[PDB]
Amino acid sequence: MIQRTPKIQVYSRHPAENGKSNFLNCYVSGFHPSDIEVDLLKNGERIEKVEHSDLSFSKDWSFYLLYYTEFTPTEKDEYACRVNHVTLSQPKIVKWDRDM
Amino acid sequence: GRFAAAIAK
Amino acid sequence: GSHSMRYFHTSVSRPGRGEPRFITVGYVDDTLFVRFDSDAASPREEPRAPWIEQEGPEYWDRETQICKAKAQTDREDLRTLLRYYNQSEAGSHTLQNMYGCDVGPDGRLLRGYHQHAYDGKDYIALNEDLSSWTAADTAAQITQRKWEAARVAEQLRAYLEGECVEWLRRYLENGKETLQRADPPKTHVTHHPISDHEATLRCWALGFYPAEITLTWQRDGEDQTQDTELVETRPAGDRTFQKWAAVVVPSGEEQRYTCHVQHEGLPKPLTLRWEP
Repeated sequence: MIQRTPKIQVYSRHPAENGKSNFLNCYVSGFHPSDIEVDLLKNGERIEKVEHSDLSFSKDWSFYLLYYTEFTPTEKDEYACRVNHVTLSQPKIVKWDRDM
Repeated sequence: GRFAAAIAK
Repeated sequence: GSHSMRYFHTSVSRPGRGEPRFITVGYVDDTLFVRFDSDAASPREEPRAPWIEQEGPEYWDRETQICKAKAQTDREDLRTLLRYYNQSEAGSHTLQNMYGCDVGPDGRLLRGYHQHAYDGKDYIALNEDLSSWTAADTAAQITQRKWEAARVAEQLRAYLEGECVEWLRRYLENGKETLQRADPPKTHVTHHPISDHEATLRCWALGFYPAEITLTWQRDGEDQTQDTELVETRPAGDRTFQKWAAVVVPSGEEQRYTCHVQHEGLPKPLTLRWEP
């Protein structure tokens, strides 16, 4: 059974500005099989009620999903995306960096 | 609008 | 401009956990307009763009019937494919289908598609002729034989050249505010020190639609492809897309590097540099 590990990007809808409401996105793409678990984290803890897109896929058949929630960035609050997939032996945590 | 016929493999 | 309408379908088996989940979505270009999920409480084709909302009850009933029937055909297909590949009933497997049409300005068919994948691998594809098939393996050849006997290609050709393009034309008109608007990228360059010896230059493209874009770095006019980190184009969530390209720049070289951006919403390609 082939497997393709996800590419993961965590980023905002708009360039971050401390204290202004935005959206935190985690885009997972390029993966197979389609089973995947994605959490968004605030200071290491899971954010509740995160929404996600309906499963779709690219020209090369690999899947993609967008997970997203509203957030208001600050200087001190840390955000991240945590992904599990069969290709990963442990969950992968990608930290939000406002410069990426 | 979608293709409407059912086609089995 | 040129445009496309594509329908995507995925069934994923879950033995011992009920029947395979079926999800299908439709797009015009990079705009989602319909979805169906068999795990919804009341599965129905549902609107996802404002311009499809005007379709009347007959549209939604018909489309929902098609989707429900495809979920059932996919479940039969997943059972068949276990046979074809000599597989057990115990594992989860995946069946994918994409079909649709690409048109130019006048709306005539430029290319059609109808293709399938099993467990993430190409299985069978309608060729560009819309009359013959490419089968990936000896299992898919069994499907090919059945579809040749039943003249399936002819049925697909009739839809792809006719109805597919006529729906796309209707949707483009009803959605002309958005589907026929390109939003150009908002572009800038940022600088990120790494050490005393080097820094990253990152060229950003934000807020663009459609998704297609080219973003590259040159140094002294030479493409830096091998040395560029180019992220996959990603959805912002407001219809638009984002992308960036980054290079590691030795101290003092910054003005030798230029970022180049091409997008349909730009009448001419852009060149940008770091501005300290």
